[PDB]
Amino acid sequence: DIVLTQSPASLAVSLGQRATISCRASESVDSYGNSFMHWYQQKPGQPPKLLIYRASNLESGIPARFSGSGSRTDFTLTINPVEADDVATYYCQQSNEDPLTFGAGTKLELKRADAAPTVSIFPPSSEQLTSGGASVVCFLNNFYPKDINVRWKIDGSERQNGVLNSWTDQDSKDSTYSMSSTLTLTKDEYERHNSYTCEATHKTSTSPIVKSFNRA
Amino acid sequence: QMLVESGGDLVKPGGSLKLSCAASGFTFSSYTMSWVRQTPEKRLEWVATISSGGAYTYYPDSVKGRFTISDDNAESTLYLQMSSLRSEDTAMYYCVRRAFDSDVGFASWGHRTLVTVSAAKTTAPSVYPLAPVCGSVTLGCLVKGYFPEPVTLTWNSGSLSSGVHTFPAVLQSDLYTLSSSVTVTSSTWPSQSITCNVAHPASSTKVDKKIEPR
Amino acid sequence: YTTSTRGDLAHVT
Repeated sequence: DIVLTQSPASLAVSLGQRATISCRASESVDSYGNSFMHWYQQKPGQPPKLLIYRASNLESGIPARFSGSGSRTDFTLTINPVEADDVATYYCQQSNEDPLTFGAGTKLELKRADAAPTVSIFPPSSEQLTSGGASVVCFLNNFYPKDINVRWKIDGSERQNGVLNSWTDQDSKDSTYSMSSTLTLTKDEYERHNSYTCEATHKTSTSPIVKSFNRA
Repeated sequence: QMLVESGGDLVKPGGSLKLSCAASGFTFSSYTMSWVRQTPEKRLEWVATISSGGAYTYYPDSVKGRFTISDDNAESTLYLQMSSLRSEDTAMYYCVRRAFDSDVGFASWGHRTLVTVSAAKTTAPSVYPLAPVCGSVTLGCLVKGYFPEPVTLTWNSGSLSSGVHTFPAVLQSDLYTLSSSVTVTSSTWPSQSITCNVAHPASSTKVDKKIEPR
Repeated sequence: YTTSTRGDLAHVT
């Protein structure tokens, strides 16, 4: 089979500058002088969107920012300049040989300005306590970069076990990220202690954003 | 263009499942069609292709002999018969219009239908209202312990789209957990009703938890 | 030709 190897698994570029994504094929994707390589743009919750067909042909409706070039085995997708709504995962695909194969994809993220997280701690729901469980949620909304740190503190202690995290995809408008840290415990252990803390260490501030509550 | 695929469901390994795709707005009979899926790892994989008349069918070796792409040009519907299902078949199946005269790649995709191939049983989710230290106000919703995916979490029936961050479900040993934060103004809550809503199709669950202050 | 003879559109005549 023909394997498609895409350069930059992920690429971070500033708004207003160009991006270059490569796609190398293990075998020629050419036939009859035409290159059967295709480029797609996939945003979260939506199916791939055709940007360029046959290496260099711009699909109608697609802004001129996008352009394609290459032949035989080496291909390139160029976004110039990169706009805020361009954040997505780009895939290359060959249709020269059966079976048709796709590249692993290249996630494009915008180098937006630094922004501190908006931490919000949420104690266990009364309804959840009836089930014998106790999850303390902590939302860290709108921040950049993606790399952040959450350290849970139960009665001053740094609880390491039972933390289920989840990051959202970079927002298409403000170019920020959001994170949810969840410390899951049993109701018995939850009632054993009193103070629950959710600390957020980020590059925007030396002092971590502490958010806690006294159980009552 | 306008491809609505259906039939996605949780099936046991080695089982069978058939997918459908309603094509409307164009002359379906003249177009070559295809099925393309996307694994949980976000990997795009071509599944099958069938000619306008249905005489020519193409399938990758990992799918050939188990999957069968066919179509009904009378009612304009594309089909995908899946048999001897494997764990690797777990993916989002997109109905794609392949071509007419030229190879223009995959120009029109459907919104997809999720097919989950697992031995785990269907478990209904537990929706929990997340009042802040209820006392701009941020609120939250906890959908814990459910299988399989997905769930449709919405705020105020969709009328509340501002400041909503619905986080990706994380798998905690055969059971997913999804969260969502809605950030509104102090004059909007608890003054107005903000209802933490959820819906799980696999279990026929439809829970509406109202965010009540603490 | 805008279609390949080794692909999934080889029937496309």
